[PDB]
Amino acid sequence: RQSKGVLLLRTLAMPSDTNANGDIFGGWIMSQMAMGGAILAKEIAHGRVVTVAVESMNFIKPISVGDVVCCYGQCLKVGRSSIKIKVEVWVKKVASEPIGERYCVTDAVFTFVAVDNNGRSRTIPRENNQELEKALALISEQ
Amino acid sequence: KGVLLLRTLAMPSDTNANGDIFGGWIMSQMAMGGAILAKEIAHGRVVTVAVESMNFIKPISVGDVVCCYGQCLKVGRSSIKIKVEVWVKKVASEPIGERYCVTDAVFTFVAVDNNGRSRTIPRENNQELEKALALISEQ
Amino acid sequence: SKGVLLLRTLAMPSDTNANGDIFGGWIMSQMAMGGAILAKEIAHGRVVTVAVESMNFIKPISVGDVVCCYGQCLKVGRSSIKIKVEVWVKKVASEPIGERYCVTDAVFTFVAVDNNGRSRTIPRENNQELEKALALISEQ
Amino acid sequence: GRQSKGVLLLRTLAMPSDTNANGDIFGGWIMSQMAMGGAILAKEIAHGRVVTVAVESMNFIKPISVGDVVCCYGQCLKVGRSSIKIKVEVWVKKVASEPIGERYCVTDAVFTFVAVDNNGRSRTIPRENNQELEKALALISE
Amino acid sequence: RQSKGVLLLRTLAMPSDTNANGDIFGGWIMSQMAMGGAILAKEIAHGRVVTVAVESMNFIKPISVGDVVCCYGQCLKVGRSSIKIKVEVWVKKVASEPIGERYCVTDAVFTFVAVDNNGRTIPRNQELEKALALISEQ
Amino acid sequence: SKGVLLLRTLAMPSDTNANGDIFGGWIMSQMAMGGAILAKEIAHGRVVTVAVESMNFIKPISVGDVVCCYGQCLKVGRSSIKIKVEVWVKKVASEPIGERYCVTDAVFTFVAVDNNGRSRTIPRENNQELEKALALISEQ
Repeated sequence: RQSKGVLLLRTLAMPSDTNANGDIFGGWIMSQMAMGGAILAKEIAHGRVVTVAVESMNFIKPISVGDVVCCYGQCLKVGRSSIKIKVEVWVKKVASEPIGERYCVTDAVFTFVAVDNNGRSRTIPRENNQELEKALALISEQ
Repeated sequence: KGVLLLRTLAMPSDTNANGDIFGGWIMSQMAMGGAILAKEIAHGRVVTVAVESMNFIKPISVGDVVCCYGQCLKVGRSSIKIKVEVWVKKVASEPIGERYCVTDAVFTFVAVDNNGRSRTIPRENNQELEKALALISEQ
Repeated sequence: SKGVLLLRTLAMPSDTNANGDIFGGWIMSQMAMGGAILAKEIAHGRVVTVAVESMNFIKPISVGDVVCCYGQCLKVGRSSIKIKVEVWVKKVASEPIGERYCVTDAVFTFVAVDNNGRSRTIPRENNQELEKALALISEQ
Repeated sequence: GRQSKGVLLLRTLAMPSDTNANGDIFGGWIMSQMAMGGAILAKEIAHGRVVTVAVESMNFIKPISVGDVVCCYGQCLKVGRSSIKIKVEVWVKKVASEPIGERYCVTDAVFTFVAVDNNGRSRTIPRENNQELEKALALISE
Repeated sequence: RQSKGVLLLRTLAMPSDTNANGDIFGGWIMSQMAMGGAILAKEIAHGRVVTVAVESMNFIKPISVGDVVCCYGQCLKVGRSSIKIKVEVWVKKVASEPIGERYCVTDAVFTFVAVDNNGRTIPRNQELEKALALISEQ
Repeated sequence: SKGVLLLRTLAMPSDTNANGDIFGGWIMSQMAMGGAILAKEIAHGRVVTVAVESMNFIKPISVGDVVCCYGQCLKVGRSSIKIKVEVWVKKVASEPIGERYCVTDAVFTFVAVDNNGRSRTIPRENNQELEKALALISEQ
């Protein structure tokens, strides 16, 4: 298994973000997915967005302190104002064993809505929008 | 809306660029509160395995009181499904006393042992489970 | 667990001290935040936190404990409110399970204020929050 | 003015992340600084671990603003066999905010610590060649 | 100017990481650089590392809340235990004007040392081969 | 010798790295904050960090260490301020008790700026913080 999507975010899992068991807190993972997913939505929307839904999330494997943590995004659908993005969280072992090992720890499907200054719905610009163009192209492949 | 899981104040450190509370913080509160109820029903450790139907309805503002409420929807051998609702109360901003649901979701937890292997939720001596099943029976 | 529930959360690793227990500062912060919510409720708006008295650190909090702050109002003045805050722990995923006890307490004083930070009178009319407060006072 | 009394315990800058809804620094942050500073002097006097057991008094006098320099000063008031009572004052200095140069006391508190062993049980503060204790008692004497 | 090195880290600049000027705190920027550079160092070292030196750091342009922040790294020299990495910090504007704008905001040169889990030499390891190749190129 | 005390705090577990020591990013953060305070005092206002040279990590910091930053201004320009920052620890609750040593140092450059982030001239008039710093530089 390999990642699908573009790289949204990349970071190191730190001790401050652990839970009682010593693994990384699920809340931190959700936040990383949220932040990452939103970057890609803002890119496509050419501006501000809000998250309106997360229809699914699956916590597959735990994350450990010291793991490199990447979030990949695949835009599934673009509406007049909405953007639906699948996010996968992947880890790479760089200083724990087995080194170089990579695997998918978490997934989710987020929905964002393009908004104005007042948080109110706005139409995603369709003209001269390369970021949208790229997404629509990958969607049209299935 | 079920039982009170968590309660706290919305703080400036947890804001987003728009200046509302960051959605990541909200999801983290829902997870923590839901897990507390799951652990109560399970009579010990749980892991979070899934979320479905998370809806962000309204923004949270700095200074809002934030409560998370939980209603257990199903209990399996090891799995617990809990609807978590996030509610805000205006105590020191207008309009004073106003309360409303801002976010909801359904979390699934699995009862686990010390090795992180699933364990059976005890049917014996478990009034937490008895309460959750009676509430489910009322729906 | 005496008085009304102000706050409830889980104790986390990031809030530990060098001994591995929960840092005293975090517990003080939870108390002040919970105490202030009830003061704001009672005051029907803004307050300021002006004093603390008789804070007692009884037992340590452990990572993974459920942490609850309870509030017992002791006095309501024109603008001042004194609240006893008790911090309680519940063991839900550590032994012994279902065990609860009081780990910290303190008395906070708040003052109801207007938008320009001047003191204001806590309304006695249509104030169910105060009514419930004065019932708490009914223990000395 | 009034001038600070005691020895410098802590010095830091008040930061945006530690603000309340009014935009001032949160009271819990100030309490935390006072406890940490107080505890350092207690440990210095006690020659090792202590635990905090009481705060008999705390007064929030004035607010702290983002970008204030914040200092905690400590005065040991009393030393028992294992206990140490310490008055903490919090002072601010304006360096990049108006009016520049102004200093004043914003917060005080009186803390009680107890010297403990590795197991968290009471221990006797060593008196023989304890130069930090000697220094504290000499100040208490006058 | 275009980015040099491989992508180390990518994040969003958040309000909690602001300074008293209202820009993003230099402390946070340095922390990103250290984290990102160490990742590449550990990749080449095939394990744990410590930071021993930062010989240079230059803060070129401020970072703003809501900016996308990327750290890129280029290994300059690999020794027996030592790894030297130039880090560049770049920002991309995605929901502030000018939208689409990218530019370099910070750079630094970090030195790392390969250590075991107490307190070693680098295996000769296709990370090292990619790094040494680029070095031989420049 | 050390210079003046910029900052003093306790190393906390929230600031640890994956090795269990204090994270180097936190140390760099303390140094930048403490050095900026001195720079701000001399500059009679706001500053920004523009450069670091010769940063050396000497020993690790441990949870529960007392951490102090000390500063010595080396040079003042029209708007720039060069400050050597040393980070020291003191053991107060871990062995060996009372031990103190330098764990990090660096040379920081700050630039005096206005409210729009543009460099400004450090005033020579009525500035005794500058006078103080140039006094020590005079000594070499």
